[PDB]
Amino acid sequence: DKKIVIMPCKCAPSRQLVQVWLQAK
Amino acid sequence: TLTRQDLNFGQVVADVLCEFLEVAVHLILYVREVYPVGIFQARKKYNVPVQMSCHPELNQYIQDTLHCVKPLLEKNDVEKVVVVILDKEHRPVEKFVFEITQPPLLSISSDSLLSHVEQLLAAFILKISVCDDVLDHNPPGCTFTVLVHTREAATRNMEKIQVIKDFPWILADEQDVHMHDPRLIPLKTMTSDILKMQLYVEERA
Repeated sequence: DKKIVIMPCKCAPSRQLVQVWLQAK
Repeated sequence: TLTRQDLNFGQVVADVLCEFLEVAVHLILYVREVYPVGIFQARKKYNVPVQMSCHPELNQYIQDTLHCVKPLLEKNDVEKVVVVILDKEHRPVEKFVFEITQPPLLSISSDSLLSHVEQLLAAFILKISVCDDVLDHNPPGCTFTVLVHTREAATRNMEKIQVIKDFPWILADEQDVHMHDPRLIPLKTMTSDILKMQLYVEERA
């Protein structure tokens, strides 16, 4: 008997987004 | 008789678990290299080392997610909180499963969570900190998401989109829920008076 399993519709920030932030300082 | 409702109606355990899950998620993201190492700074929690992101939007995303999980824990509507690692094709590669049980009656004979919270939770953190030595290597470019397995019985007359605390959530699809007969790697299990929690990893076979 299945239960509701949910996830956010929105992604976490991408790896590249975070890479740009880090490289910028 | 001591009951789950006696601890502020489930709020104590929900607050302790969301504090823990935040730290555990950050540490997973570090050790599995979901994000570049440079964003993580060394801190302490539960008197043990932890690695926490300083990226504002990542941080806020994780807090926002847990903001939505908190009421579900308070209503005793959570069986699992899962950190799902997805490859560049968006397929699950690995899952960190936090299996949570909150019985209505406190277990009498078990250790007090609240008197021993640091030691008890630290154990999980230490296992995560060294888990790279038992797991396979993820392919390059993975991302993460969070799946919450509820206690609510499903009922096919149901809207995919579910809004919680103003954030849209979705019923999880086959592309995430399904792994091809995964390998299960146990990390840590705890049974305390208030809370039973198991952490294990599912790895794609």
